[PDB]
Amino acid sequence: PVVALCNTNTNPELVDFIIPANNHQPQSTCLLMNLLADAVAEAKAMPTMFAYKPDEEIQIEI
Amino acid sequence: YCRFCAIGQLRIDLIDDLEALKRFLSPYAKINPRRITGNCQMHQRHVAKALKRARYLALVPFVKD
Amino acid sequence: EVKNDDLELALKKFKRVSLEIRRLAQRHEYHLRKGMRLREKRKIAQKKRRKFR
Amino acid sequence: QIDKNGIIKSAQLHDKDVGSIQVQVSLLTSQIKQLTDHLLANKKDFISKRGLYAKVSKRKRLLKYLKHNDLEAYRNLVKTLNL
Amino acid sequence: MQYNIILLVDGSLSLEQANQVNEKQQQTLTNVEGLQTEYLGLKELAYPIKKQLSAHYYRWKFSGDNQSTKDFKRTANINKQVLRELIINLEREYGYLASINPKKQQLALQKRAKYDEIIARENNPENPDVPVTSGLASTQPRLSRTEKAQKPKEELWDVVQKMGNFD
Amino acid sequence: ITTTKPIKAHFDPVADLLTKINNARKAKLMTVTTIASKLKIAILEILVKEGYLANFQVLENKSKTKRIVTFNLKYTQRRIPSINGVKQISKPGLRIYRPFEKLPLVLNGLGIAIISTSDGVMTDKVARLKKIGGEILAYVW
RNA sequence: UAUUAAUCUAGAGUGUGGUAGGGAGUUUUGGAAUUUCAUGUGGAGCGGUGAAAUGCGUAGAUAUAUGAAGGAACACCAGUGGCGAAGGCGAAAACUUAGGCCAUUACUGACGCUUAGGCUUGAAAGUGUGGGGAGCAAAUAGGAUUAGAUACCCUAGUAGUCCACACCGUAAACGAUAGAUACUAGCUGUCGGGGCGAUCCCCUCGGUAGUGAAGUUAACACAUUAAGUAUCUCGCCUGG
Repeated sequence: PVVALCNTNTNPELVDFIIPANNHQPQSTCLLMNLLADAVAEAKAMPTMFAYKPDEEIQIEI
Repeated sequence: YCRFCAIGQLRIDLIDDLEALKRFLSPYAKINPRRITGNCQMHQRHVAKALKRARYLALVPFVKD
Repeated sequence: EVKNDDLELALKKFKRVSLEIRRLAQRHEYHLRKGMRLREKRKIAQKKRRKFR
Repeated sequence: QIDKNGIIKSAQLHDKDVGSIQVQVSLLTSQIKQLTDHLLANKKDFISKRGLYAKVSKRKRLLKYLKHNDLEAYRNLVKTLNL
Repeated sequence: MQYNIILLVDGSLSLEQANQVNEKQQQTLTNVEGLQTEYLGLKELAYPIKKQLSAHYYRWKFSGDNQSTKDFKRTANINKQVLRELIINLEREYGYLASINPKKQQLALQKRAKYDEIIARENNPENPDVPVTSGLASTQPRLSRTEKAQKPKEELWDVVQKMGNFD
Repeated sequence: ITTTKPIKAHFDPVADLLTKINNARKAKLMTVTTIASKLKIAILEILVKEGYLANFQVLENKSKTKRIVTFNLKYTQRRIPSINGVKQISKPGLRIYRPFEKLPLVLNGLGIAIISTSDGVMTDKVARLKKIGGEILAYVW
């Protein structure tokens, strides 16, 4: 299998696990990537960073 | 932009707006393309017919070079 | 033609309008049929649309 | 001109029916009378002849439908002779 | 129906003779005379008509029967004192219904919108803002009544797990 | 409920309802509306009470002029249609009948069919049980 | 299912209101333009070709100002335009009129699809009667092309090329999709009506266009104007 950050208009039949969130814009992609990294980071006995911290994420573009 | 799609004068003849017809008239007594009239079909055919009307009545020259 | 009052701007206008006149003349020295007429009419329409689109 | 407003009120069975069969056949025969003169005037207006063929075919269909379903289908013959 | 008639005069003659010949042409009408008397002064033609350069243009509009037109056609052409013969009944696309004409506000909106009075106003057409009337009533309502009782089912998306038990 | 749009019978009851079944099976939809008819009522109820599609309702307008029926098809969370193919052997101009001895089976282990002999709708198994032959509606699988 | 008596409107038409379109014919004209004939200007060339020839040319050619005569087609708006059963329909009208479209909350009630037979038109050419031959140009001739010029260009020129009567019915008369009732992903551009309501867009009923799912077709490719799944009626295919 494989999981996909499913942007709308994509084929759902190819994908097996659907993540319906924006990915063309970076402001959502950064948060989603950080969340999935935190989800996978528990395997190392290394504590998570986000999803439990009240501090807001960073975003810088120009 | 079209002068005639926005006001809705609903009738075209020689004494509705003759100076508008002159503005629509070319410098060489012709008819301007779609890029000037600002519309596609119906006010355009109206003004073309009216310019022909005045042409037959000799309100604007057939040719003027 | 008219409007010859500038050394070169009027010249540019004159040459452009004369090129238009020549193109309008190009369809008036040979024989053609109605279907052929519709053919170059559609071709010119498509070419101008590609010029603008 | 056919003057529909003047002929609608002359073949009716009620005071509100406007789509009855009798008013339909009256309209059809009025069109026949008008367009016969029109075609005998203009002998090359063939689209008009096709349209007249269409209305006469429709009138024949209506007459057949009446003569099939309803016995009372010959009031319009005694006033305007047909067939 | 109503008609629109344009009439011409020969040469640069006086105005009284023009009115007289206009009146003479008017009596040609078969049964109905609802003439309107006005003229466009004097305008110089851009090209000669027969041999002249200027003439008087007169206008008429009456409401009568359609037979009042052919007589003018064989009379005006016979009269050598006319130069043009425009005769239009009504058949250019026209509207007079009293539900569309009361819309001249556009013009009232137009000039003020485009008139330049302050250096701060910046406007350009072809701009969408979608003013809302809050109600259209164009929905074609059709209600129904149920006559049998059965139970429907809810639907979700086809979420598939590839055996989910590799452990 | 209150679809607020008109529907009409297309050409003929049997093929009219089979067209909507075709639409259901190919478009992978849920609810399809159509007009009502006693034959369609009977076939829908015999088809649903044997467990082959979802439920359906019969509806009527404000005035006693028109009766319509909508129908739903059984589906699964796995998104699998319950119908694989429908085909009518009888068609306008071809009304073929069978006797009891020659009753056409329908891929015996799988298929379902309706035979209108004399009493509305009877499925193939009860048709054999009563030993009566009639007019075969269509094959569904 | 037939057969049947009465039925009820959504099928289907008719009325009402709005709206659109080079739809058809008839009758009047207008322009620029070509050709020709004239009145003045001028003197050796003018008209054609990968290069040259036929032809015209002091009985002032060409060019050039004006006039006069006349036959055909209606530049310009004319577009991814609109109607038309098909072909087609573009200068201006008046007339008789033809079919739509949209809300049809009105009217009647199955009258609706097809229809081999029978009729209505029919791109062009040609045929037989009147105008005209202004331009055009099959055929014929003359001059060059190559062994060859009945064709390839130039000069004229034969009827026809239009308007009226009677024909003849063939077109690659093409969307190479017979004609109607259903439904089905979307997306974009574009014409009309309704309300909305400056143009700008929001929807609905519709037609005209591309893009492109499943699905289909051998493939190309088709798709909300099916070649998809259905169904109905007339025709055609059984090898050149």
